[PDB]
Parts: sequence; C-alpha cells; structure tokens
Amino acid sequence: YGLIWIFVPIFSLVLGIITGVLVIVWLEREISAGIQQPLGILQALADGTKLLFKENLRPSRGNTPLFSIGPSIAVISILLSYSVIPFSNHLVLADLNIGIFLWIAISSIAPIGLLMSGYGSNNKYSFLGGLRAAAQSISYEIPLTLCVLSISLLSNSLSTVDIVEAQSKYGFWGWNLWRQPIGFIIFLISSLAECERLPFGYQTEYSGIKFGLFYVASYLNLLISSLFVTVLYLGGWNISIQIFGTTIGIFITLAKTYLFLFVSIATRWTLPRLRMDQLLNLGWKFLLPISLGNLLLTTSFQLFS
Amino acid sequence: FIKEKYFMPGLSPEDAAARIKQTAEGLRDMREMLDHMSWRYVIFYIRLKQAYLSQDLTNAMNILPESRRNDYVQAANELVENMSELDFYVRTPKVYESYLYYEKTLKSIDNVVEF
Amino acid sequence: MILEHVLVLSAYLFLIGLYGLITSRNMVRALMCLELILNAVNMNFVTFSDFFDNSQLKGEIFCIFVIAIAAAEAAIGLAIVSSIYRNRK
Amino acid sequence: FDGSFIFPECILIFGLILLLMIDSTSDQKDIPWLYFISSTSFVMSITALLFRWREEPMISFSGNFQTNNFNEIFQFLILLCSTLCIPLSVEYIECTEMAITEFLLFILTATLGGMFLCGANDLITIFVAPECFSLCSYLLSGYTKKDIRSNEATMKYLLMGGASSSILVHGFSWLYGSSGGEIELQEIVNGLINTQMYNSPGISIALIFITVGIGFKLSLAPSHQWTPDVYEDSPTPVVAFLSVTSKVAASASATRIFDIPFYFSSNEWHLLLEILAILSMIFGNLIAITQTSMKRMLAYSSIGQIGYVIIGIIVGDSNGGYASMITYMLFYIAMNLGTFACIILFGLRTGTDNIRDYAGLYTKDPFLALSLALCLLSLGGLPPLAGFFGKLHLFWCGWQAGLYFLVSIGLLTSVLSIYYYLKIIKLLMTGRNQEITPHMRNYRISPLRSNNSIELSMIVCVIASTIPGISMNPIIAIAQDTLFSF
Amino acid sequence: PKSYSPFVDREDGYSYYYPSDWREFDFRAHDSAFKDRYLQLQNVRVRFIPTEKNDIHEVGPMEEVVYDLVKHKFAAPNQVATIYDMKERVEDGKNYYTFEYGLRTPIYATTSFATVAVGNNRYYTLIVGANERRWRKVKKQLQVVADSLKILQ
Amino acid sequence: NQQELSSVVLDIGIISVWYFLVMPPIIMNWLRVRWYRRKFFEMYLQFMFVFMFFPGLLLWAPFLNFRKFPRDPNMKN
Amino acid sequence: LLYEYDIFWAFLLISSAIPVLAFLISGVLSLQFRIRYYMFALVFVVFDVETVFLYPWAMSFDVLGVSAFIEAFIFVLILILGLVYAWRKGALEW
Amino acid sequence: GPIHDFLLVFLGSGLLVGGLGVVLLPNPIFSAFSLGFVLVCISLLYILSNSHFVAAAQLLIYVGAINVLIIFAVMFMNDSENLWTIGNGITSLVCTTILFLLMSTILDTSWYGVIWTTKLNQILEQDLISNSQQIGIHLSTDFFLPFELISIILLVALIGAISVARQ
Amino acid sequence: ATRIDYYATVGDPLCEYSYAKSGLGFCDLDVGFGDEAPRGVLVNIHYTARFADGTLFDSSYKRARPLTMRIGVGKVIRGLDQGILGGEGVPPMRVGGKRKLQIPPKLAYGPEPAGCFSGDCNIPGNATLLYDINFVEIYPGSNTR
Repeated sequence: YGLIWIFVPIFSLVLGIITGVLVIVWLEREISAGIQQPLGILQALADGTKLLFKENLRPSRGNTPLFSIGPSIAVISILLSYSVIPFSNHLVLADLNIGIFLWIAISSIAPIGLLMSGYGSNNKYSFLGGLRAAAQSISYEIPLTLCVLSISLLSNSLSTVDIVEAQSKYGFWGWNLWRQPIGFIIFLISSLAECERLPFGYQTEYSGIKFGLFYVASYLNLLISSLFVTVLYLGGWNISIQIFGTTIGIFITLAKTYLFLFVSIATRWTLPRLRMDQLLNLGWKFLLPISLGNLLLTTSFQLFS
Repeated sequence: FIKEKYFMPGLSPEDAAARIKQTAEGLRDMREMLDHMSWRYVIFYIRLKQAYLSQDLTNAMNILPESRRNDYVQAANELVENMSELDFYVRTPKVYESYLYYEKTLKSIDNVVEF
Repeated sequence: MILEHVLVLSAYLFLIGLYGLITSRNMVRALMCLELILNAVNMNFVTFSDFFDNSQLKGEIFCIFVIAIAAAEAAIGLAIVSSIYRNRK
Repeated sequence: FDGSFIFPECILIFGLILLLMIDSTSDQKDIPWLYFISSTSFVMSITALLFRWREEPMISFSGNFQTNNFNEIFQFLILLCSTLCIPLSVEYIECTEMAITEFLLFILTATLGGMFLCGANDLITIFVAPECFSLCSYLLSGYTKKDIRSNEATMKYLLMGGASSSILVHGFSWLYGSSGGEIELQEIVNGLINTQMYNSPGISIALIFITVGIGFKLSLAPSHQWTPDVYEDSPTPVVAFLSVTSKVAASASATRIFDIPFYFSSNEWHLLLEILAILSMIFGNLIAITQTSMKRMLAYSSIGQIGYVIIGIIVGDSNGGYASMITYMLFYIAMNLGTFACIILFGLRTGTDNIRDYAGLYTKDPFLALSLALCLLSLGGLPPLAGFFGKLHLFWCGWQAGLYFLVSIGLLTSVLSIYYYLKIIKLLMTGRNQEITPHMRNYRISPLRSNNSIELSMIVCVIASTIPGISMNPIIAIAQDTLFSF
Repeated sequence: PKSYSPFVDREDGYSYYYPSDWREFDFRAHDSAFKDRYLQLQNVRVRFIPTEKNDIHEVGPMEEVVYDLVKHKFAAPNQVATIYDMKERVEDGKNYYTFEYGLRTPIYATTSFATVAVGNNRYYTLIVGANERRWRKVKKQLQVVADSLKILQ
Repeated sequence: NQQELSSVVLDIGIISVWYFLVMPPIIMNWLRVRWYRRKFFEMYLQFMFVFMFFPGLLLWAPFLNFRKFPRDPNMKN
Repeated sequence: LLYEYDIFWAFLLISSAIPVLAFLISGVLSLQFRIRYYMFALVFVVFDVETVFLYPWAMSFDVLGVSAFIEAFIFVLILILGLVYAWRKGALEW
Repeated sequence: GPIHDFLLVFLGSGLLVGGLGVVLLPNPIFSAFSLGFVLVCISLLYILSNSHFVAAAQLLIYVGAINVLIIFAVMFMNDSENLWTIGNGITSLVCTTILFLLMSTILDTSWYGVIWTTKLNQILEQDLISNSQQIGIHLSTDFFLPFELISIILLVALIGAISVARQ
Repeated sequence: ATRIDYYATVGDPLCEYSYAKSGLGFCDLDVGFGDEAPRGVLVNIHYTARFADGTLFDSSYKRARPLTMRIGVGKVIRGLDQGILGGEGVPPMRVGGKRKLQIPPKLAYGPEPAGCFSGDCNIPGNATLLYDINFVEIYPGSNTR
C-alpha cells in the first residue's frame, strides 16, 4: 500500500499522455485526410513500433554519452512537466504550489537537449539545425512566460489548480478569453511557433529509438502546450454559462484540448514558414514589446482588484 | 554532528541511559512546535531522534535483567512503531494524527525511562 | 539524519571550482568553475535557510539575488569572451 | 513607507533615467549636454548629501540600509572621486572613438553601487552593491576594444573578481549559518551568541573567508596579483576611477563588516589585517620600484597606500579613530586623481604609457611636469603636502594605539615609496637630447580641443594635494565627528 | 442563511456557512479552508485537537483563554497580536466563544476574526480572516459567517 | 484524513467498463455513418469527440466486421 | 517535508529510467562563426532574470497595495528602457 | 525518510562527479553538459531543501538562460590564456588545507544543536503557508533595496553586453 | 558544562526574584529613567551571563561593547523578550536600567545542549541560566522592522 496508491496516478498519467500523443498523431492524420482527402488508429502504434524496432545507427564520433542522453533530455524536457495539469477539481498529479513555474523551467531546459542533440550528431546539418532550434526555443520563451505571468497576475497565483478555479467567478465571461484575448494571441503564437511547427530536420544522425524520442518529444510538446491553452484561457472543468464532476471535467478539458489541436493543425496547414527572419523580427521587436505592453496593462488593471 | 558520530565509536549503555532521558525530556517540549505548525523543525527533530533511538534502544537494553527485557522490548518496539507512524503523519502533514501519535510516543517514552 | 551532508557537498564544490579556477587553460572553463563556486555558496544559503530561517526566507531571498548576480557575471564574462572571439583571426 | 534618506541615490537613478531618455531620442546629436546633465547630477547628489548632513543615523529601509555619518562621509568621498574623475574621460572617448553615452551610465552606476556599499547593512546588499560595482568595473575595463591584451586582462579580472566575491560570500554564508538565520550587521553578533557559536570553528572560517574576500577587494599582498596585469590594457581613466573608488568602497566595507559583526573575534581579526597590511605595505612599495610601466607601478603604489589605510582600519574609534583613515582617503583621492590626470594627459598628447618616455617633460611642458611632480611628492610626502600629513595622522593613531610594528613598517615603506617616486621625478625633470624619446619630442600641446576640464580638475587635485595638508584642522574637525560606526 | 452554503461534516460534527462560491483546497492542517479565489487571506478554516475535555468554560475563562490562545498559540513573534473584543454564545447546551485579533507584521497587513469550540473529544478553532487594507467592508459579513459554526451530535 | 467516499468496489470500475465498452462501438459507428454527411462544424465537433474518446477504441481497433458491402452481392469466394 | 513533490521523485525516477531501458531493449532487439543568435541569447539571459524577478511579485501582489505596483512599475520601466535601447541600437538587427 | 537522505547522498555523488567533469575533462563541451547535469542536481537538492520556488528558479535561470549561452560560447571555441592562477604546487596545497579546514568545520559542528536554538524565528506564521507568496512578501517590500538594485544591475549588464559583444 | 571562557568579573548585587506567570526569575535592580524599550527595535544592553550556580560563560563586558539586540521579534531567547519587554504584563525596561534575571529552562534552551562546537558544549541541558542585564541605551537610529 505504501507505493501502489502513489504510483497509480503516475502510471495512469503516463498511459493518458501516450493515448494523447496517439490522438495528436492520428488527428493530424485526420486533418490531413480532410484537407488532403479502424486500421488507421493502430497505424500510429505501427509507426511507433516501426520507429522503435530499428537499428541504433551510431557513427564513429566519440560523444556516446551525449549521443545517448540528447534525445533523452529532449523527451525529459516535456515529460517531467506533465505533473502540472488540473484536469478537474481533482486528479492533478501533485498539489504543486508553483504550478506553471515548473513548466517554464522544464520547457526552458529544452534548448539544453537541443544543443546536446546538435553536438551528439556528427553533422554540420544537425549542428546548424540544433543552433536554430535552440535559438528559437530561447527566443520564444520570453513572451511565453510574459503571458504566463500576466495570467498568473490576473489570478494572483502560480499554482494551476488555483487559477483554474479562479477563472470561474464571473461565469463564461470570467475566462481569460474575455480577460486577455491579446495575451491569448500571445500564447497562441508562442505555443504554435516554439515547437518548430508553425515555422520551420536536425535529426540527420539520430535514428532508431532516438528518432522516435524526438518524434514523441515534439508531439508531447504540442500536447503540453495545448493543455496549458486549456488550463490558462479556456478553463479547466467549468461550463457555468461527488465522483461524476471529475469524469465530466476531464471530458470538458479534453474537448478544449481537441479544439486547440484542430486550431493549431489548421493554422499550421494554412500558414507557411516565416523564413527565419520574420520569425525573430516577431519574437524580439514585436512579440516581446507587446507582451510587456499587455503586462503593463494587466498590472494597471489589478489595482482595483 | 551525527556524520562524525558514524565515524566515532558507539555509545556506552550508560551513555545510552543518559541520552534516553535527554530524549524523553526533549520530546516533552515539542508542544511549542506542534501548535505553531513548524513541521520542518518537527520532521528534523523526529528523524534525528529516531536515528538516536535506533542506536539507543539496542544499546540501553544491555543493562537490564531478563525480567525487564521482555516488557522493555515490548514498550520499545511500541515506541518504534508509534514514532514511525508519527513520522508518516508528519511527512503526510495532518495536525490531528500528529498530536495523537505525539501523545502516544510520550506515553511510550514515560516507561522506557523507567526501564 | 545526514542532511548536514549537503554542506559537505557545498564545500566540495567550493574547493573543486576554485581548483578549476586556478588551473584553467581558456577562460570559459574558469567561468564555469566560478559558476560552480556561486552554486556552492548558493546551496549553502539555501541549506542554512532550510535549517534556521523559515519564517523569513532570507537565505532563499539571497539565493534569488546571488543567482541573479551569477547570471549577470556569466553574461558579461561571455560577452568579453565573444568579443575576444570576434577580435581574433 | 518613505525612504527619504537615499535621496542622493534617487538623484543618481533620476540621472540614469534622463541618460536613457537621451539615449533613446536622437543618439548622435548630444555629446556635451549629456555630460552636463551627468556632472550636474553628481553636483546635485553632493548638495543633497550635504543638505542631509545633520540627520540621525537612521536605518532607513526595512532593516536594510543605514545612513550613518560614517557612511555619509564615504558616500561623499565616492561622489568626490566621481566628480574629480568624471572630466578625465571627456578627451579619451573622442580620442578613441568610443561611446560617451553608456560610459557615463557605467560611471554613474559604479558610483551608485559604491554609495550603496557604504550604507549597506544586510549581507544581501554587501553582495549586491559590491558586485553591482564590479560588473560595472568589468564593463569599464573591457572598453578600449582595439587589441587582444586588454580583453584577455579584463577577462582574467572577471575571473578573479568573481572568485573574490564568491569567497567573500562563502564567508557571508558561514555568517548566515553560524549566526542562526540572522543578517543585518547589528543583529549578526546577536545571532552568533544566541546560537552559542562565538567560540566556533564556523565563525572562524567565516572571518577568514570574509577577510580574504575583502583583501581581494583591497588588493592586499596575498590577494593582490590582479591590479598590474589589469591596469595595463584597461584605459587610464577607468584605472583611476576603478582603483580609487574600489578601494574607498572596499575600505568602507572593511570597516563596516568588521567592527559591527566582529568585535568578539577582534584578536584574530586584527592579526589577519596586520598580516595583510604589513605584507601589502612591503610588497606594493617593493614591486613598484622595479617596473618600466607607469600604471602598473601606480597600481602597486595604490596597494601600498591602501596598506597604509589598513593601519587606520586596525585601530578602533577610541585610541585614534577611523577619522585618520577618513582624511587619508580624502587625501588619497585628492593626490591620486591628480597623478592619474597627468598620466591621462601623457597619452592624450603622446599615446604611450612607458615610463622611459617621460625624459624631457620639464623642457616641453613645465605645467604638467610641475603637476605630476607635485602629486608624486604628495604621494611620497617629503614637504608639508597632503599625503605626508595623512601618513602622519595614520602613524600617529597607530602609535597611540600601540601598533608599533605597523607604524615602523609603514615608515620604512614610506621611504621605499619615496625612492620610486623620485625615480619618476628624475625623468620628467631632466633630459639630455637623446635620453628624450621620439614619443616625447613631438609633444604638441597646441593641437588640443580647448581650455579643457582635465586641466581644471588636475589643478584642483594639485591644490587638494598641497593645501589640505596645510589646512588639515577643518578636515580632522569634520572627520572626528563620526563616532556612530560602532 | 441569505445566500450561504451549509457545508456540514456529520462525521466531525462541525457545520458552518460560506458567502459566495468559495473554492476547495487542501490546507496544511485545516480540512476544507475554502479560500475565495481572488483574495489570498480571505478564507475560513477550522481544525481539530484531540483533547479529553467537554466544555470551553471549564478549561479556562473566555477572556483568559483568548490571551494564551492568540498571544501564545496564534501570534508569530514577528507580528503583534491586537486582540480585540471577545464574545460568547450558547447554541444548545454548550458555550461558544468568538473573538477578534489582528496579526501585525511590519509587512503583510492582515487580521483574523477567529472563534473557538469544543466537543466529542475534539477542539474546534474556526479561523476566518482577511486583509487589513480592506476589513471594515468585510467585517460584518465574515462575522455572520463566523458565528454560524454549529456543534451537532 | 477525510475518506469521504468509503466505497470498496463497484464505484468507478463500473463507470470505467461502461465508458470503455458501451461508448466505443457507437462512437466508431458515428465516425462511419457520418463520414460525408457533415458540416465542417459537424466534422469539427466529431474531431473534438474522437479526440476526447480515444483509449476506449483499443478493443475495437483490430476487429472490423460490418464494413464492406456497397451492393447486394453474394459470397462467391 | 517531502509531501509536495513526494510523487514527483517517483515521476522523475520512472521518466529517467525509461529512456535508458528503451535503449537497452532497442540494442538487444536489433565550423561556422555566426553570433547573431548568440546576441539574441545574450539579450535573453538578462530579460529572463528580470522575468524571474517578475514571478514572485505577481505571485504576491494581492496582499500589497499600490506600493508594490509602483515597485514593479519602476522595475518594468527599467525593463522597457532596456528594450527601447535594444530597438535603437544594433542589437537585434534581424 | 531513508529514501530522502539516500537521495541526498546519491545527488551528492552524482553532483561531485559532475563537478569534477566540469573541472577535469579534456572537452569543454563535456564539462558544460556536466555542468548542466550538476545544476539539475542542484535544483533537485533545493527541492530536497523544501525551497521549491528557489528550486525551479535555479532550474529556469541557470541552465535555461546561463548554460545555453555557455554552450554557445564553448562550441564557438576561442583561445587559451597568494591566490592567483599559478598551479601544480600552490592550488593543490591551499585546496587541500582549505578543504581540511572546511571538513573540520562542517563535520565537527553540532548543526542540529544549533537548529534546536534560534527556533522562534521559524515557527511559520499561521495566516500563510505557501512558499512563493512568502518569497514575494519578503522580496518585494522587505528587501526592496536590492530588488530595485538588480534592475539597475541587469539594465547595465544588458547595455554593456550590447556595447561590448557587438565589438 | 566546560568551555566557560574564563572572564573574571566582580559580580552583581544579588536580589530576590519576583517570579512571573511563565516561571521567569525576575528581579529589576535599577529602574531606568526615560522611554520604555520598543518592541522590534535594536537595543543595546550589557550583561553578564551565568549558569545555575553562577559561573560565567558570556559577557558583553567581555566584548567591551553593548550587545545590539532586536528584541521582541524572537531573534533571542524568549527569556530575554519576556524579561526586557515583558510578556504577561511584566513592566518593560527603561533606558539606563539594570536587572537580574533567572531564566528558567522552559524559557531557555530546554534540555538541549545549546552550542556544541567540538564534542564539548557551551551550554548543558537545563542550565536554568542567570542573566544580569544592564539595559543601557536604545540604538540611535533603529526601526521596528
């Protein structure tokens, strides 16, 4: 009893995020089968086992510990921050007094995995690609944590269950869609743009299980960004305008993350690459000053509250 | 400096008899810390004094006759399980079970000092 | 309760980063060693605030400040190293 | 809540905001008026600090910052150093084509960090403000940007300064642990004997690591190897400003964190300062003989004069106060910024810093030769100049406290300082038509900007190296009234 | 009970009210504690001491039990305890003490309108407080919440 | 120290086998019979539904029986 | 007290032992000089420390009045003046 | 319990071998990634030290902001070069004797006996319990002066990093 | 017990302790004349610190400087804060005052050996200390923070 009741939320959460990344794979396949025109559900597990059962493919470079732990840290930098999501008023993994702050730290250790990937690969291709991916993970972190800060400033709390409860006071208008739609646009562009999805490799020596690690790390990055879209702006389990409340609230937040998956994949297919110059022109000279701007706006607005 | 006490040799049974009375008198007055809910000093003191008791009981039993061995080891392992459940209800902090097992370890330390 | 061992680890960092700060070929290894020294002092402040000072988190507030100044020192030291890298050919 | 006691630093942050507003609007059309608003920000900060003269020694912020008369005096000395050193880089920036903007920012924020280190009372600010000042120091040292030696030297300085502050703050951590969880200097000695840790190895390691970190800040002869290597390639105005301001703020801290939280271990405290002082007085003045550079041997002379200051640190308030240390820091600023003003003018007219280029300055420029010779004789102290009476007040207080082996070594090394000073004065007085250098013969005083403020501040430093030794009684009369240092 | 939610606890015996949809969370030693989703100090919480007493009147007088309850068992040393007036009710057959204090740290302006009870070898110490910057608006509302603790068997 | 439920068995396991058995064939059937008869609003809400309702479809993924007869043919194999 | 992150250590242990175990079951069973992005990260590090300062203030702004408001207002004024400095100079340039 | 302090000793061994990887490896890249491993272990030690906002702050700021720029400057390999950088007979001597003084200082000090003292200023004032709120009330207005000073420090750090790193 | 740090003083005028509710041995020798000591401010006292039997282990006259203490915020023993400020209505001290105090080990550091540098201890368990406080002055600029 001393470890079973403690392990089973971790086990159920790992199984839930494996089912969620299965959803994201087959749901991008479904939107590509809608915009591009059963067995297909297990085709994603067939993809996972094709990427799983393969060759190690190690070249003659002598960075074997970094070659091992590169995609491993790239996975850890998303997987360690799934202890953070209040799917309902219960069934969150930890109490987590600093809710989203740990997510910002674990999403900020992702360029460590990107540079370890850029050095684990003995190729100038993946070297330049790891430089670009680490630099865009660095570059898009600041308006990300700015709108994180602005929502946590509206709530006056960092713990995610407190802000999820705090969004349900005025009602349907009490959500952060009607409190910060500007910061919602900030969180939209930071969520889509950081994971090398809305703009755009660097896996030219990683293959076998390591390529599958980068695969699942990217799509779990999409999963956790979507679940923070749910627990920040759309609401956690409240539809205001025992045991069953948890079961309906997990359905509410999964409908909200399916909403953001459809919006994100559609916006991916209807926008091209920013060509790497408008990318930084956005994230430094435009996105960061307007994130500071609506930070000042929400700072002036919480005086009366 | 318990890290050097690992490097130092073990205590005397009479030294254990002194430290068990000291441990009793120190468990008397953690009531200042329970009602203020200073659970970090409480887990410090419980883990330290359990680390003292684990080397103290087996050392202090060696001056007692065989009439005292049975009931002494009975009350001693009663104290061990009470202190371990107190450890469990301070590392899962609730005030009620903590003060309840605190009174349990007081009414189990009151006769180990009696030996 | 061995929890005073983290101070021994702190002194271990404070000696090894100082040894690496004395014998260092380039500058950035010695800068990383300086950062390990700031870590040693930093975890010392965090340990002492954990032990003694929990109403005020003065050691933890100073932890935030010393990691801020560690960041500023590392940023300007790497700025100097990068300006050397620009100014060599 | 109202911290009105930190209004001279409020004038500094106001000047910083005006600096950034000018640094955002036009960026090219304001060289001299920016210097005007910065120098008048200094003058307004000085007159605010004089308007707040007779105020109580009130700890203004929430147990964080003490505006003592002692701290007011040391803030006044940092403001005086910044005022008398701020015209010494109005020609260096236009000569080396750097940015006068953000250089004024660096000087203002180094002055800010020094003035907060003077009044710092929590152990937090005795790390924030010195290393505020030290990050400003690294930005001021890495500022020429034309070579490899200056940048390598300031990178080694950044390594040694980070090591310096980190040893100092490891000692501060042993304070914070051995003295319970207490900070605030007044409360730390309470925290040692609340926890019964006065007779502890932990507080001994605290004192040793703190005094090693301060000796790194004071460049005393164990921890002194940075100043000559880092004052070659780093530019002469920031050599002046950083050496003088660093050592006055480090003596501020070296009184501050050594009398109030360390009056119980004062025996080993005096012994450690006596060891570092005697080695510093010997070795600074004994290296500075044998160097063909000018700023390196000036750095060692600064080491020797700070070793003279440590005699005033070791004596208490009673048997010859810290007032002698105060007036010698005033004399030290006054007769050292004049020396560096002359060294700057040899380099705004020649370009070199080699000491053997000085042969023939009396024939070419008797004014600059007279100013430099008189500043060096003030630093050595043969006639009644300022530095002789400063060393006299120091050795008086040390002899009255009974520190015989401090005063005698200070006198022998004062003679040893007299040697390399008159070694310099051989060159800038004589000249024999081939001992003159081709870097000297083409002196060209007339290709110059205008009636500069370098010459004005230089002659103010020359008069302040001559007459306050004569007029010392008002300075001692205004320095003896600093009895609240405790 | 104008707009109040009677959260009972039939196992532990306590039951009291809440103004308007205050949330749910685990407190460190209180059970429900139900903070108000916007403020950080406005919450009402109650805890337990397994005593062997029966009345709050026999353990000590009210004016003297509030003294060693606030000055010695509530107030941290860095804050001062401005104990205001104390009041007593009788619900069915048991005394029901209710008092007021303000913990004044040099930061952190706050206060608490705490009440105390006993029964069933437990000991109820229902604490409600809010900020000191806004307390005269939130005085009578938290008062009429706080006096509504019932002890039922 | 609450234990507000005190139910030993047949509280969430019943709801789990209900959601894992009754739901997924009707969900997959609604995915089949409404594959073309849909607005993009309807495809939007069906995509949200199949995203919410994923891990119950594990016992219905390899099995496929009533799927292919777009005529009135005879089993001439 | 090891209750807030008591499940998080086991979460870390499972998540840290799973990639090496995946590597074992996959092994048994079958010179540029660009410093522009460097300059972006060099602006990033100090803006990130300033966000770290902005984190517990906005955590604890509710208990404080307009005083902490003007505290962090001066702080973000320093931040946006550094940002305007980054605009007007050759800082980003991309 | 024993899992806590055994995790402490495990973090200690891994962090000391990572620090010796920072100091004594031929690759500076290997040293920088061992630094990243060390700082992850530092954040885990601060989780063990019941200082969780501190833990994730050090994890956010000091590999996410520091070690990224560290590995940037390390892969862009530049050039090579009485407490001073003169070794093989000095730093070993002072390293061993300062190590021996610190080992005789930490191990020979009843730390828990000092934890028994000064216990009144850690009784955890009852109206708040949350760590980040307590950091914010002790940081914003209590130590207001260094909070206002690091704004100026990081301002000057950014401005000087621009004015140096471009040239 | 040992490590008493021998500082031979002249002793202080003995008196009877008018006890408190919290068991404090309390004897106000010399009534000060001035303001009362404020709660939470830095104050400067002199004292000679004694054990049960009266042997000295600490003194402010050993350090030849008044010990600066922020009293009332719990940075010291509660015996100090209850014998200088007064907890149960005990009258607070005025400036230039002298007072003997018998600190009970309930108020003092329990049976816990307060201070143990190397094997030996500074204070033994249940020492029931004797403080002889010479409350001389308030710190000149001092705040309640």
